[PDB]
Amino acid sequence: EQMIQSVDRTAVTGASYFTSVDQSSVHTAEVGSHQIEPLKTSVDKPGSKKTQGEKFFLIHSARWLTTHALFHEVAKLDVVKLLYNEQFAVQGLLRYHTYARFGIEIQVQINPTPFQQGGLICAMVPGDQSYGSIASLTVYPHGLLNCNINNVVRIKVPFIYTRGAYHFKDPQYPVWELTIRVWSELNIGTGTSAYTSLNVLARFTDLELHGLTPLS
Amino acid sequence: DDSGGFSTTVSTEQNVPDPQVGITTMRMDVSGVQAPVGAITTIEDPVLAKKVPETFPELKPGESRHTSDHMSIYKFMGRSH
Amino acid sequence: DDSGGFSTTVSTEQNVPDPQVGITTMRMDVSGVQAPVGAITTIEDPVLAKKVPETFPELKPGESRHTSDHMSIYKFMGRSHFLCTFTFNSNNKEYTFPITLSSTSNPPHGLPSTLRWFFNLFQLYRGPLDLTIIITGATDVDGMAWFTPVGLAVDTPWVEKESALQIDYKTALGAVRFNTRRTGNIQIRLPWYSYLYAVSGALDGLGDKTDSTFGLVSIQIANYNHSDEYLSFSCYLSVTEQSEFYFPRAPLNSNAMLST
Amino acid sequence: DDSGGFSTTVSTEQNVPDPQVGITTMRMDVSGVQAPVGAITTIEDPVLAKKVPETFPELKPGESRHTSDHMSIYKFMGRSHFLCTFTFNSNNKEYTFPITLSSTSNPPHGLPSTLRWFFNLFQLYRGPLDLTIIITGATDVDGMAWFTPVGLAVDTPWVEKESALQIDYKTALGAVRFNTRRTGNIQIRLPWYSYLYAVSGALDGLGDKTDSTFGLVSIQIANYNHSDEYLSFSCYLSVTEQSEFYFPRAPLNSNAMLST
Repeated sequence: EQMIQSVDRTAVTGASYFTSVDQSSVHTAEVGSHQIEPLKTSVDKPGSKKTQGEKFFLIHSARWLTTHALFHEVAKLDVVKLLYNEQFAVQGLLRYHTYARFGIEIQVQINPTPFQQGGLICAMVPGDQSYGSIASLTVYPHGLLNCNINNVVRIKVPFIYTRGAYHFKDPQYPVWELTIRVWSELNIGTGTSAYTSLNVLARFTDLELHGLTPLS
Repeated sequence: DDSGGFSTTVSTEQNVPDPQVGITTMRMDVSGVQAPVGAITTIEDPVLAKKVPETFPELKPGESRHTSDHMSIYKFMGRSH
Repeated sequence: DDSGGFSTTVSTEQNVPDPQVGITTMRMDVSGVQAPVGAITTIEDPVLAKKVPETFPELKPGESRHTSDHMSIYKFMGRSHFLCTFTFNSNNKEYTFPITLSSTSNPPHGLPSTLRWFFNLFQLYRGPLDLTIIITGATDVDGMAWFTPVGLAVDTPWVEKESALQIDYKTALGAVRFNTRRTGNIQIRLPWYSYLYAVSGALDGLGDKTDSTFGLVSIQIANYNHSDEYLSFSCYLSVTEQSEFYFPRAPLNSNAMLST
Repeated sequence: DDSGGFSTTVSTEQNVPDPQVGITTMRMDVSGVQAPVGAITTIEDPVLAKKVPETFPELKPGESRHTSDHMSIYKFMGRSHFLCTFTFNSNNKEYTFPITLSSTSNPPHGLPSTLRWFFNLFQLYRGPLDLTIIITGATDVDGMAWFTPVGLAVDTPWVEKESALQIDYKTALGAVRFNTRRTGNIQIRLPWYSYLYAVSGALDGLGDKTDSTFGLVSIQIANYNHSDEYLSFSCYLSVTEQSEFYFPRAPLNSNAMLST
C-alpha cells in the first residue's frame, strides 16, 4: 500500500493587511533568488522610512526687515499641515495612511551680517495663539535668535494632542504651530543691508503609521 | 545613531517642569571668594543657560516658618474657588 | 515568516535548468513489480509533477558509445557556424558588420540559420565569443580588422563605403595587422565591452536596438586590388568557456529559422 | 634642525603620484551616522585637504568585472598607437624619421594623436620603447632599418633622399636584414642610447631640439621597385616595462591634441 500525495485545500494564506481565504490552494512557484551584486550600479543605502521620514523639509522661509516693529508677527506657520504636502518625500508615506503618531524636529536657519543688530524668536505653540502673554513665551520649547552669537538653532518637540493619534483627512485641531515675533528690532547703519534671510526646516522623529485607506 | 543624522549647534528640548522645591530649607557662604562665572553667560546656549547664577557674596538664607508647602499644587488648590 | 504572509495552494517558481546529465550511463529492473505511481499524477501540482515517471517494466538501458558529451553547450557549440559574408570591390573600402542578437534581424542582415535559433533560446546573455573568418580570393591585400564597443563611434553597419574614421582612433582602440599571404586565418576572441551588464535576444522598441546588440567588428582594406580578382570574406562565430546562459526561453518557430 | 630655520604656516611639497589603486575592490556603510567632517574643510591647508571626503550616507560599491587593471600605464599603453607613415618612390631611397617628444612638433612631422597627449603628460622620461611597423604594398623589397643615437651622425629627418652614409657605418652600429616576403613584420625595442640622463616633453630654445629627442630610426631600401606598385610603411609605437615616469604635468588642451 503506497499513497500518492495530493495538493493542499484549506490554508490561511495572505498578507496581514490583505487577507483572503481560498478553498482551493496551489503551491506558489519560485525560481531563482535575490542575487547579491559585488558590483552595484549605485553606491547608496536602500531606501526606507528611517531615511525618508527623518529628513529636513523646508516648510517655510521668510525675510525679516527693519520696518517690522517690536513683537510683530512675521510668520504664522503650521507645522504638520505643511509637512503633509505633495512636493515633499513624506507624501508617499502619509497618503496611504490616516492615523499617525510622531515627533517633530524643527530647525530654523537665518543669516545676519554682523553690522546688523536685532533679535528674533521662534516658538513651538500647540493649540492656540490665545490670551497667553507674548512676554511669557519662554515657557514653550522655543528658540532665541541674535545678531551676535549664532544664526542656526534646532528645536526638538514632542506630540502634544488630546486624543490618541492624528487624523490627516479631517483633523480636530493642529497639533503644533510656529510663530515668529520680532524679539528685538533690526537696526543698521548707512549702507548696511536692511534685511536678513530666514529658513524653517522640519522633519519627523519616531514615526508610526496606522489605518491604511484605499482612497486618496 | 538611531536616525542617521547629526547635530552641531547645541539646542534641544526646553522647559522641563519642577526644577526645585519651593519651601526654603538648607540643602556658609554661597558665593564670594570665587569669581562669578554664573553672572555672565550665553542665554542662546541652553546648557550655558542652566548655570548656577550669582553676582554677589551671599550665604545661607535659612529655613522657612511653615511646614505646609504653599507652593505645591496639591495643597495650593485645596482651597475651593 | 519573512514577509508576514502565507501560502495554501502548492505552486512556486518553476523550470530550474539542468535536471539531468544527458550522456547515458548507470547511476536490474527500473520498474515492474511495484505498481506505477509515477504514471498517473497531478500536473497542476508541481511537486506531483516532479515524480519519477514509469508505465512499464523496464530495466537498465546500459552505457553510451562516445565519451564526448554531445549534449553540453560548451562542446556542442564548439563547432563554428555561419554569421555573414561580404566582398570588396574598390580601393580602401571600409566594411562594417555588427553582431545583432535580435530575432527581428532576418538573415543575411543579422543572425543566420544556427545563430538565430540558438541565441534566441534564452533571455539574458553574458560572456565573450569566438569568431573564425576565412580569407578567400585575391591575394596580397593588406587590410585591418578592429572591434568597437557600444557607445563609441563607428561607421555605418552593413555598408561598404570609404572610411570616415581616422587611424589614431583605430590604433588606440585595438586592431590587427596581417596580409593575405602570410597566414590567411583569424580565430579571434570578441571582447565583452559594455557598461550594461548583459544582452538579450528578443526585445521591442529602443531596448531592441540597444540592449540586444553588444559588439561590432569593422574592416577596412588596402592594396586591394591589382588585376581584377574578387576578395571574399566570410564570418563564422564560435563559443568560449567564460560565457553563461540565463532564463531558458521557448524556442523559435519553424518559420523564423531561416537558413543561408 | 638641519638648516637652522623654522616653519609656521603648514605648506609643503605637494602632488605625490599614485594615491590609490583604480580597480574597484573592497579594502557596510562608508558614511551616514557620523556627521561629515570631510565635506567642509580648508583647501589652503594641504593636511586638511588630505581628509577623507564624504557628504552622504554611502556604503560599499562592490567589486569590478575585469581582473585586467585598465588604469595602470604598463597595461594601458600596451596597445600600440600611431607614429608616422611614409612611402617609397624610387631605387635605394633612404628615409629618416626621428622620435621627437616635443609638443611643438605638430603631426605628421612629430607626435600624432595618442603620443602627443600621452608623452606631454609628464616632464621627465627615461626608458626603452617598442615600435611595431607594418610592410604594406609591393612585395620582394630588400631594405634595411637601423637606429642611430644622439651625437652620432645620421641623414636628414623627415626627408626621402639617397643615402650619403656608408655601409660600414651602418653595419657597425646595428640594423636588421629582412625581405617583405619572409615575415612582413617588425616589433623592435628602441635602445636608450644617450649620454644625457632623461628626456623631456615640452622645452624651449636649444633645449627643446636637444633634450626632448632621444632616438631616431632611418631606413634605406633596395630592390624597390619592379612593375609599379607603391610600398607603404607605417610606424606604431608601444611601451615596455623598464621605463619609469617622472613629475606629473598638467595635460594638454583640446586644441593641440591633433589627430591623424
